[PDB]
Amino acid sequence: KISDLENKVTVSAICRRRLPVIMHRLKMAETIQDAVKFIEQGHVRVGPNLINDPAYLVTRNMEDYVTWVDNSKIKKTLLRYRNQIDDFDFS
Amino acid sequence: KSDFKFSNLLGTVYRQGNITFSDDGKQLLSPVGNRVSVFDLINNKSFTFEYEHRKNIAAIDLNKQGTLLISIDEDGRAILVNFKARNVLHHFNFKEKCSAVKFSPDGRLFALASGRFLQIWKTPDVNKDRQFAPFVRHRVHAGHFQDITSLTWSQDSRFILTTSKDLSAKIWSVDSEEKNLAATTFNGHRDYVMGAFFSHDQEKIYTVSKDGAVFVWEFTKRKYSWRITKKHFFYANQAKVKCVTFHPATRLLAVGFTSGEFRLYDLPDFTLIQQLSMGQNPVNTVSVNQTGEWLAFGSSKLGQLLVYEWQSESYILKQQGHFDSTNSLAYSPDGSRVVTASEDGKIKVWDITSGFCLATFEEHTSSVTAVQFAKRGQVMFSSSLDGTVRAWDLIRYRNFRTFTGTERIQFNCLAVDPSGEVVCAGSLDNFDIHVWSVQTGQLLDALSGHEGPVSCLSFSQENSVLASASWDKTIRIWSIFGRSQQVEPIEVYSDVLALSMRPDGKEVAVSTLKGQISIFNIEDAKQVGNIDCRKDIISGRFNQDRFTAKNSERSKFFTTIHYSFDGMAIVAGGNNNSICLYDVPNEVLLKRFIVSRNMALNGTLEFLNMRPEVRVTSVQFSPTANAFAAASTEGLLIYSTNDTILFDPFDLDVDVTPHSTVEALREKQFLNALVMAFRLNEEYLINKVYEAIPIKEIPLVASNIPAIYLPRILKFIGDFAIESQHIEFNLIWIKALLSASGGYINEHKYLFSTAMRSIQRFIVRVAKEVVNTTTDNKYTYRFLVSTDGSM
Amino acid sequence: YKLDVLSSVHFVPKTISMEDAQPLYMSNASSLAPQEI
Amino acid sequence: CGNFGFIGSSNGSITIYNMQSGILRKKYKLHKRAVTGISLDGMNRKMVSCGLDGIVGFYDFNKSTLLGKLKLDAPITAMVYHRSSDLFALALDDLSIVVIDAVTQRVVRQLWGHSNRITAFDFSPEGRWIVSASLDSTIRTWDLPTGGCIDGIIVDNVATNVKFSPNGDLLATTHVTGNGICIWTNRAQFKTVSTRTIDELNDIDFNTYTSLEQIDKELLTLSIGPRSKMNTLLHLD
Amino acid sequence: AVPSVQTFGKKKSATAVAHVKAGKGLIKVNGSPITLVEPEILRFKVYEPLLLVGLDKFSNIDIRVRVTGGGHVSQVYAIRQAIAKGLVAYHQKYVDEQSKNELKKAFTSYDRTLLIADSRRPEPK
Amino acid sequence: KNSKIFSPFRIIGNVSNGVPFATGTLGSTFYIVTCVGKTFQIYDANTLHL
Amino acid sequence: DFEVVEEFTPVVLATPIPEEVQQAQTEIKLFNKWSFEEVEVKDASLVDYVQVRQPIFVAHTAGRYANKRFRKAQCPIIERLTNSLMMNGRNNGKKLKAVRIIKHTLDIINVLTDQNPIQVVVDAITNTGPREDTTRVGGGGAARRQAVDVSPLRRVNQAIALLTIGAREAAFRNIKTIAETLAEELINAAKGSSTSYAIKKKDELERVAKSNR
Amino acid sequence: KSNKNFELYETFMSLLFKAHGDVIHANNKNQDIASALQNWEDVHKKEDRLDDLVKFCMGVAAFVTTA
Amino acid sequence: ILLMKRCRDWNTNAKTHTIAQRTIRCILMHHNIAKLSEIPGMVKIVDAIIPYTQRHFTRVDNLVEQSYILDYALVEMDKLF
Amino acid sequence: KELVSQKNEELKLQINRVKTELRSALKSTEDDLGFNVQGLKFVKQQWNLRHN
Repeated sequence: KISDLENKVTVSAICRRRLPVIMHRLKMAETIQDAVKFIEQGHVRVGPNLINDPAYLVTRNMEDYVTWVDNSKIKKTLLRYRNQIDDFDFS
Repeated sequence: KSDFKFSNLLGTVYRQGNITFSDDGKQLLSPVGNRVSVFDLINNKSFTFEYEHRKNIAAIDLNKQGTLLISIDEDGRAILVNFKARNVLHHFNFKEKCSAVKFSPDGRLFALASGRFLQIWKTPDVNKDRQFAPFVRHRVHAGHFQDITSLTWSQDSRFILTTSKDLSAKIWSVDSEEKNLAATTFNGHRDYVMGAFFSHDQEKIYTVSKDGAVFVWEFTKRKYSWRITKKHFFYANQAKVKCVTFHPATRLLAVGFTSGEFRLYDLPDFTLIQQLSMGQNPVNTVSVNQTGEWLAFGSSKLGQLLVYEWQSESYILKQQGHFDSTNSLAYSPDGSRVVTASEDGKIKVWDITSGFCLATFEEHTSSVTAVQFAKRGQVMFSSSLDGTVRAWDLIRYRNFRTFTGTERIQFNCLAVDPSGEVVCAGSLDNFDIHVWSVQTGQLLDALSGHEGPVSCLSFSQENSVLASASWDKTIRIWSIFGRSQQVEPIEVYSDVLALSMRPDGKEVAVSTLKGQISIFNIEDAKQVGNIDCRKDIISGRFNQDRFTAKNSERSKFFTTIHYSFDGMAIVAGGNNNSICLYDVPNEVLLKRFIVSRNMALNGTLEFLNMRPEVRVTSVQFSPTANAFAAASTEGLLIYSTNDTILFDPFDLDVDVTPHSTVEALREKQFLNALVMAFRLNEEYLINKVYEAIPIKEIPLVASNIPAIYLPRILKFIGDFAIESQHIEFNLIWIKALLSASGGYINEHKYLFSTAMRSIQRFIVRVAKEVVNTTTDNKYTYRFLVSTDGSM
Repeated sequence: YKLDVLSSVHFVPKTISMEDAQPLYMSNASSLAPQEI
Repeated sequence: CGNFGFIGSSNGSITIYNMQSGILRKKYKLHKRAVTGISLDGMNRKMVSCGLDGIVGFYDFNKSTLLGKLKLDAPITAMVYHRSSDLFALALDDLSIVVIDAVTQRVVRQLWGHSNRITAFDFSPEGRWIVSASLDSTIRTWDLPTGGCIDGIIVDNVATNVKFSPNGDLLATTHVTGNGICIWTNRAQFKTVSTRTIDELNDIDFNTYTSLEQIDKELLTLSIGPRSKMNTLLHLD
Repeated sequence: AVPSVQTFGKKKSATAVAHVKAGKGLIKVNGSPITLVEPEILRFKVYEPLLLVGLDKFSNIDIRVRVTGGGHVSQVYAIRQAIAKGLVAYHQKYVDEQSKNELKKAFTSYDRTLLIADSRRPEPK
Repeated sequence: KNSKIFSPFRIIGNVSNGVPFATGTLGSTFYIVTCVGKTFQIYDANTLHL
Repeated sequence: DFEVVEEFTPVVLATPIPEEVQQAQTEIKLFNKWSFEEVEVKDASLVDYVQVRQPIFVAHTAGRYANKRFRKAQCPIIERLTNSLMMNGRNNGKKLKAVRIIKHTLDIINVLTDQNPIQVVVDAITNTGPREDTTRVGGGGAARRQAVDVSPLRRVNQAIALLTIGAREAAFRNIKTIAETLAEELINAAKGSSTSYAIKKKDELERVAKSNR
Repeated sequence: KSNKNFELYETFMSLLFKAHGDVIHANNKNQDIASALQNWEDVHKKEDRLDDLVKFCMGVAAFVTTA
Repeated sequence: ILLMKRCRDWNTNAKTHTIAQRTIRCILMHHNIAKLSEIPGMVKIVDAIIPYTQRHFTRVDNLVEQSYILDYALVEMDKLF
Repeated sequence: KELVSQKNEELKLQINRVKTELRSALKSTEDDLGFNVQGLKFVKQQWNLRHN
C-alpha cells in the first residue's frame, strides 16, 4: 500500500503494536487489565532483554520472540499445569 | 596481571560544565559526564581522572599553583583532588545547589555561587597531611534577590564581581575590614546580566548582559561614584549572550552567543577582532589562557570542544563526541588506533597514543551495529541497520564497496576472514548469513542454515572457519572454502548471544542467556568448560520497578565477550554495569569492575531510596597495549595496565636484590645483570640495566639470553621503544635479538604473538616514518645538486 | 525519532562557519587513487 | 571466589567445607601437630598449609594431591597471603619473617631484625611492603625487594594487629590497650619514599629511573617529547 | 512437602521423566530397581551417570523414573539422560552451586550427550 | 617515636573513655565533645555524626 | 604423611548395587573387566588414530562420529572394531549381537593368552595395517602398477577391515563361529605369526609394492 | 653532527627545501651554498645505518611472524 | 612533450616501468627546469606521472625491505656450525 | 628450515654473493625512482608557486 496510508493507520492500528494488546492477541493473558500487571511486574521479555514499560511497541521482527523469562512464577505455573516442568534449565 | 586501572576515556570529549585551562596553557581540563579529563596540549596526550562524582558534574577549577583541583556536581557533592598525583583528597558536601566556583589568584581562598547567596571559603593545604574537617567557611554574602549566574575574581585577592539573574551585578570585598571601599550594585541592563569583569588596571568594570549590552563602569565625576561612560552593543538578531569571559592582561573579551556563534573583541575600543560560528546549537562555555593565546570553547548540545590560537588563526584540537551513543568498537591488529562506531550512525577513528578523533566517517543513514578489521589493520568494515555493510580503508579514508542485500534488511553483526577476500554479515529478520566477495562487490551466496535470527559472528585466523551463533540455542561451525561447504552444528542449553574466538583458532567461547560462558573445541565439538557467571554481576535497581534489586533477571547475561591474545583471559560485559574478566583454564573471576556510579543513569546502584540507562555493548582487549576498551553508554572506556607499582616477580631468591643487580652491572656481567633484573621484574631496575648495557656486546647478551625470558624481553623492548627516544639503540637490540633467536620464535609462534605485534607497530609507526623522511631528504639533495637550472 | 523512541528498548536523545567532522587533517587531496587521477 | 571455607585445627586436620550449604567437601590431613596458616590462590589452583611443626604444604586443590612439602627450622605462629603476586609471608620463632612464593617454592626473602615475638603481619596491596608489629612495641615496614627495613615506629603501646586498606592508603592498627582501632594514613601514594636501612644510586634508592637523554654520541635519538610534532611540522601548510 | 525436582530426557522417540527427591538411596525404573534394566548389555550405559560421580552423591536422594515409548537402546539412553540431568538439577536448586557445576563439568568432560541431545535433524546437501 | 611513613589520623570506634564529655552550642547545632584516650572528638546532637 | 578423606560414612544406597559395580566406580574398566590404563601403542605413527585414552564402559557410545572428514579417528578402537564387524547381508543393525560376540572374543583371548585384551587388539592393529601399497597408474591402458604410501587413517581402516573379513572367511560355514575365530585370528595377528589372513594380506600387498616399486 | 633530535633536524631541512629551496636550485653551484650543503651531506650520508637497520628488522619481523 | 606523453603512457605498468623512470631521469638531469616548467601544458602530464612513480617507489621499497631474509638466512647459517 | 640446516660453504658464499648484488640492484633502481619523484614534485610545486 503506497498512497492509501491516509486512511488506515489510525489510533486503532498504531496502538495495535503495543505489548499489552500483542500479549492479549498472543493469548498470554486474560485481558489488558492484568497484562499490564504482568509486564509491569517485569515478567515479560522481548528478544534477550526484559521490558517493563507498558507502552512498548513490539516491532514486526520482534513479535516472534516476546515470551516469558526463565525463573518466573507464571512460567512455573504454566509448565506445572501442562505437567512438563523440565527443571534442569531453571524451570 | 589483572591490575587494570581506569586510565583514559576516549569519546564524549565534553558533556556539561565549564572547560578550564591549567595555571599555564599546557593542560586543558574538561568536565566530561561524571569524571573529568585532562588533555596535555604540548606533550600531546590525555588522561581521565580516576575519581567519580555521585551525579553529573557541574563546575571545575584548579588553583593558580596548579596543585589542587575541586570539582562540584549538580547538587553539592564537592570532590577535592590533589591534582599533581591524581589522588582523591577530600569529600565535602555543600548544603545546596552550586552554580560556579572560582579560585582566587593567590590560591588561599575560593568563592562559590550558592544560588542566591555567595559562599567564601579558604582552601586546605596540600603539603600537610590528610585532615578531617579541612573546610573553613570565611564569609557568606546575601545581598541579591535571585540566583547568581557567574563570578569573576579580581587580579589581586580583594574583590569579586557577582553577576546574577536579578539585574544587579554586585562588587563584593573579601574581608570586612575594608568593606566600606566598594559594596556597590551596578544595575542598568535590560534583561539578565551574565558577566562582570575587572580590567587590568582595576578602575574600569565591564558588565555584559543577555541581550548583548556591554557597559563600562568608571569612577568619574558628575562623593563621586561609578557612572557608566560607554555602552556597546553586539547586534546579534535573535542570538542572546550565552557565555562570556574577559582576559584582562591582553584586553580580550570572548562572547559566545546562543546560536553556535562566537565573537571576540579588543574591548576598550570595542573592535570586532574575530567572529565565526561553530554550529546550529549554542556554545555553552568559554575559557582563555593565562597569557591570552589559547582560547577554548565547549558546546554542550552535540558535545563538542574547540581550542583556538587566535594570533595565527589556527586550532590545536577540535573534537566532538556523540549524544549518548557508542554501539561498537574495534582495535587495529597493530594496536595503534581504535575505531568506534556510534548509534547516531557515524564512525570515529581515534588513536590511543593521542586522545583525538583524527577522523570522522559520516556516511550511514540509520544506526550502526559493529566494526571489524582485517589484514593487519588497514582495511576495516562497518555494518549498519540501514540495510548495508560497507568497506573502508585507513590510508585514503574512503569507501570503496557498499555491499547490500537486495531486500532492504538490517544487519546485526559481521566478520571477515584474515585473507581479505570474503566478508560475512548476520542479520535479524531473514535468518541468514550473507557473504560478499570484497574483490568484486557482489553477493557471493545466501549462506543459510539456521532456524532463527543470528546474533554474533566470527571468522577464524588459522583455518578461517566461520562460527555463527543464533537464538535457536545453536552455534554453527561452517567451512566455506574449497569445494565442500561443511556444516557442523553444536547445541547449547539456553539462548545464545555474544560469540568470540580464541586467536589460535582452536576454540570458540560463547555466552548464553542463562548467565553462562561456554568454550567449545572446533576441530572436535565437545566442550572444555563452562564458566558460571550469573552470581557475580550486580545490575541496578531501576526507578520503574516493583521487584527487588537482585532476583530480577534484567541483565544477568553477557552481551559481549572477547578473548585475550595470550589465550587465557576472557573479558565480558553486558547490559548491566559490571565488567567481569575471567580466565579459561581455572574458570574463576580474575576481577570485577563496576563501570559507573551515575545516579542520573537509572539502573546504576543497588539501593536507590524514560531515563538514560547504564549499559556496556562491546569490549575488546588490546593486541599490544595490555588495556581493554569497553563501549559504555558514556563513551569509550580504557582500562590500562602497567609493569609499575604491583611487585609481581618471577622466581627470585635470597641473593637477587636491586643492589645485587646494580653491583653486577658495575662489575660488568651484563647477561647476569639482565636476568637478575628480569627475575625481579621491576620497572626502574629493568630500564636502568637496559639503558646502561653498552653497545659492543649486544650480540653476546642477545645470544646467551635464556629461552624463557624472551617474550617478556620482546614485549618490554616494544613497549619501551614506542615512547622511547633511543631508536638506534632499540633497533640494535631488536636486530641482535631476532637474529640470535629467530628460529625459536618461529617454532614457538603463538606465545610471542602479543610481543611481535608490538615491535612491528614500533617500526611502522615511528621508525619507517623517520626513515622515509631522511630518504626524501637524500633524494631532494641529490636532485638539487644533480640538475642545473639557472633560468 | 518519535517512532524509535516509541519502539526501542533504550532511550534515543534527539555567518562564517566551520566544521568539526572531517575525514582527515593531513592528507587533503594528496591522498588520491592514481587510477582516478 | 567465596564457595569454599578452609579450617585448620589443633591436630593437623584441615577441613575444606563448601560454603552455601555447610556440608563437608574434603578433608586434608598432612600435619601431625597443629595448623596455623591456611590460604589459597585466586586461581583455586595452589593452596598453602603452614603448620607449627615447621612445615609448609603446597597442594593443588583441583586434584587432591600435594605437590610440595617444604620444611623449615622454627615453629610458625601466623601466615598471611598476598594473592596478587602469589607471595605469602610467615612468622617464625627465631623471630624471623620468611616470605616465600607459591609457585617456585623457594625461600625467597629472609628478614631478620625483630627482638621479640611478632604479632601482626600485613602485605601492602601493591606487594612492595609488609608491615609487622611486634611485642618489643615496634612497628617495622619491610620492603621485600631490597629485603630491608624502611622505618620502625616505636609506638608506646604494643600494636596487636595491623591491616591495610584494599587501596593502600590506610593502616588499621589495633594496640593492646585503647578500645578503638587506630588509623594511620600513609604518605605512600603521594610521593616515592626512600629505601634506606635504619638502625636504632639515588635512582634505585627512590625507586624510580629517569631516562637519560642519549647513551653516547653515535647512538641516534628522536625528539624528546611527542611524536605528532614531526607530522604537524611536515604537513602544517 | 519434600524437596522434589523433575526432569525430562529423550532420545529418538523414547521419553524419560525422572523425579529426584530427598531419600535414602533407592533408584527405580518403572518401580523396578536400577540393577534390572532390560537389554542387559547396556546396564553400564545406564550405570555410568551414577558412576562418574560416586554413589555418595546418591546417598541422600532417591529417583523414580517412568519411561514410555522408543526402542530398547533409545530407552536406555533416555534413562541415562534423565538420571544425569535430574541429578544436576537437584544439585542446582537444593545443594551448593559449586557442587552443581562440578557435576556439570564432570558430565560435560565425559561426554555432553549425557546432558543435552543433538535434537536437530539432517543436512540437505 | 616519630614516624616517617604513617601519620596517625583518627581513633575510630571509640566514643568515650570515662572522662566527662562536655557540651555546648554552635548556634543551631548543639555539639557534644568527648574524650578518647589521647585525642578528643566532637559530635553533633541532632544526627550524632561527628 | 599425606592423607585425603572425602567420604566418611560407608555409602550404601537403599537399592543394593553389585560389588563389582561399586568397585568399578573407582576406575572405569572396559566391560567392568579391562583397564584402559597400562595400554600403550608399541608402534608409533598410529597413536591419535587408534584411541585408547578414554575409558568407556561398553563399546556403544553412539555419538555422531562420521559427519566430518577425520572425526572417525577418535571414537575408540574397539567401538570401530565392533562397528566394522557388525556388517554383512545377514546382519545390519544387529549391534547388540556384535557387542556380545566381541565380549566373548576378548574374554576368550584373556583365557588363552592373558596380556590384556585391549593391548592384544591394539598391537594386533599395528602389526596388521599395511605400510606401502599399489595403485593403478593410467598409462593409456597399460596395466602397470605403482607404489605409494598409506596414511595412518588408511592403515587403521584397512587393518580393522582385514581382521573382520578374515574372521568372516575363517568361519563362513565351518566348525567354529565368528567369536572364537576372531579370537584366534586376532591373537595370530597380535603375535605376528604370519599364519593369519591379516598378515598374509599385508605381506602380499607389501610384496607386490616392493616388486613393482 | 651530534645525533640529537634527528627527526626534528631532518624535518627542519625538508621544511627548508620545500619552503624556499627553489633559490637553492636556481643558484646552485655557487661556492658558498655548494660547500655548505656539501659538508651537510658529508655528515648526513652516514645516517642510512638506521635505514639498513629498519629494512632488516621489518622484513625479519614479518618473516618470523608469518612464515 | 611528445616523449613525455610516451613516458606517461609507459609509466603505468610494472614491466615497462624502469625504462620510463630512466627516460624521465635522463631528461630531468639533462635539461633546464624552467624550460620543463614553461613548456606549454607540461604540468598536466607530470601530475599524472608522480603518483604512479610514488606507488612504484613504495613497491620497490617493500621489495628491498623483504630482501633481508637472505641476511637472516646468512646469520642463521653462520650460527648453525 | 632446511636451507638453514644445510652444511655447504659454497652455498653460503653463493647466498652472500646473490644477496649483496640483488640489494645493490634494488637500491639502484629505488635511487632512480626516488630522485625522479622528488625532482618532479619540485617542478610541480614551483609551477604552482608561480601561478597557482
